[PDB]
Amino acid sequence: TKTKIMGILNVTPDSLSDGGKFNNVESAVTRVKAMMDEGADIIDVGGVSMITVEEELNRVLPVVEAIVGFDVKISVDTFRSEVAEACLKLGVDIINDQWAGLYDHRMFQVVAKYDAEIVLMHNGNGNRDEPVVEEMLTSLLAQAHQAKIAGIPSNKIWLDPGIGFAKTRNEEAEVMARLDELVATEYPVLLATSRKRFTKKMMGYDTTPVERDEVTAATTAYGIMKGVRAVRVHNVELNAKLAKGIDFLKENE
Repeated sequence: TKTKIMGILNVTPDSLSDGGKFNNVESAVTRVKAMMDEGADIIDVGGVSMITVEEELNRVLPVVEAIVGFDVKISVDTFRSEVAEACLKLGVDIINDQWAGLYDHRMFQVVAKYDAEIVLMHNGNGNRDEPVVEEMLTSLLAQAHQAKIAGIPSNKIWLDPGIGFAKTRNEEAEVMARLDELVATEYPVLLATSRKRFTKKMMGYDTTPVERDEVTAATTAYGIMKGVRAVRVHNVELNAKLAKGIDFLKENE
């Protein structure tokens, strides 16, 4: 099958966001249409990183209602089931839980209640009593089973290694060197390395976030060869074209 291209749609300016016309619904719809033309299969709406549930809904719901009708899957970054359920009622397809359901266990029964997909990202404060790869697998496998208990199929339970979260630069290199072990879980893996600090370490020289798109595409091609089923990137066009060629060559084997 095809490697899914998840485009990043930030409603607020961050350090990896490039050109800034943010928090405009008409501009977001124009950007979503541009991402679809560049080859994006999924639109990932940025979310909270201690506001209330009503405040978090006020952040995402204007953009969600305007883009949910398009021919592209909508993914919302939220880890609280009250926010996810209101988004799922509007027709969003994916809930990107950056806590893998550890913050709100009701997330699993809510996502299954709407026959949707969920992304489980490895996160934490950086502390662990075991090596990072074994601790990441142990955490994600347990949370992936919780969604499985709730009734979500395995092909709809996405696993994100969480590059840039709860890991040192050396620990991220250990995870990126052993992506086959996470793909071996038979859950679809979502690689998220776009313009993060790990891609800056791939450069021998200091760089800006935009200057890291080519090495981000390198992680995409490297990830697809390792068996990942989707990538979360800023540059949709560069990765989608590169993913299309790698998908052709990998299935050719």
